[PDB]
Amino acid sequence: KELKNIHVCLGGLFVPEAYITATRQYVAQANSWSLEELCLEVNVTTSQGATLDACSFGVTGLKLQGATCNNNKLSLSNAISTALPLTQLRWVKQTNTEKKASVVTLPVYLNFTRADLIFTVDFEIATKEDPRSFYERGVAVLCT
Amino acid sequence: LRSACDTVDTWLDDTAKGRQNISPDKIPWSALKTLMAQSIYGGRVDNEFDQRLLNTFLERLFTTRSFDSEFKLACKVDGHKDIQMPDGIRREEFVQWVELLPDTQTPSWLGLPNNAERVLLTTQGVDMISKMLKMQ
Repeated sequence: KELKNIHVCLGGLFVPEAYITATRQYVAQANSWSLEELCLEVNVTTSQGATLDACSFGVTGLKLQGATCNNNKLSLSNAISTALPLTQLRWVKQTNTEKKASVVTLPVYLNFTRADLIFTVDFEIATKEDPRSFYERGVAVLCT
Repeated sequence: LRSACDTVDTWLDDTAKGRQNISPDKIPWSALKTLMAQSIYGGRVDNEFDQRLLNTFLERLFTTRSFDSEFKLACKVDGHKDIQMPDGIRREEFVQWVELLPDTQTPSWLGLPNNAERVLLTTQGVDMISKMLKMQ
């Protein structure tokens, strides 16, 4: 039971993709749901060591490429990598309400080569930032 | 590029049935974009995020707005200036526009951040020093 409360560096794990599936399988088991019925909500904390909900998991070492995260609202940045202190991966019942016209889906790659996709995160953009500009600038998240 | 040129000619000839001036909104934008999204430049893509990037450029560049006077090929390359769509109706006008492009290309021309070339340029500059030193 202590496996759920421990923060995990996804880069350190040998198979980071399997951890994402395991957390998805963990939440659907308690709520008697299917894995397809869970969408991944992402929350980024200012500092590590925050309140961990039952359906939430703490991940460390995620690096934001080409953007900055402030209050769960991405803005385009001219810096290379921005460290995310602690990312809470929360699994919730899917409500299939489409996007929100200010949401970008960011690939999460294992390392800088971007040769291996781990999973996908959804963030809400801020100001008048065009989500298409995020796509063109190659905004992504690195596990290590 | 050749396949895309054949596709452009095939579908433009299909719509403009031997006519002199086809309306821009009657150009088969859906046919051109989809065929390039899926088959031409699209068949090589094995990544959904690279596919989305390919779709983004095609959706921005192949519309009726491309025939407007103030169409914008790229926006804010150097923060203030940006690249305007030439108002040409003949091939020679477009070739003149290409020849008048400045020699100040930055990755912002491509939609990338301008820092994308910083490491690549720095390595080449050191590479030039190493090559010059070796030939001494």
